[PDB]
Amino acid sequence: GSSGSSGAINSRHVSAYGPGLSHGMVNKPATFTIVTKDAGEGGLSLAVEGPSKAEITCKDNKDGTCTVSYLPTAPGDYSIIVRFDDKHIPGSPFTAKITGDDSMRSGPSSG
Repeated sequence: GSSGSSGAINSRHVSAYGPGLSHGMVNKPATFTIVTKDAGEGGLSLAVEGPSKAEITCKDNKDGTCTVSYLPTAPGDYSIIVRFDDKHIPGSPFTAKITGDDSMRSGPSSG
């Protein structure tokens, strides 16, 4: 290279950005984008720890990113744990705010 000297110690980093990360609502798949264009296929992990277990999907953009969507069951602050090669990323777990409220209801009229 020409007077490069651009081999810093920590360069490969991953950050999440999206609506599902900032906040969300019950019974709604929180969709967000994960910056993995630099990280590159490695040992990325995905987990959510909140007031309820919410499944997490994984998509292959085969371009330079990773799409994920989690469907919560209860309102509250969800913790999206995202580790990369046994190393927590700078921003995770991402505390996502989820709103929502349930209530009981009747059915029949005259039995």
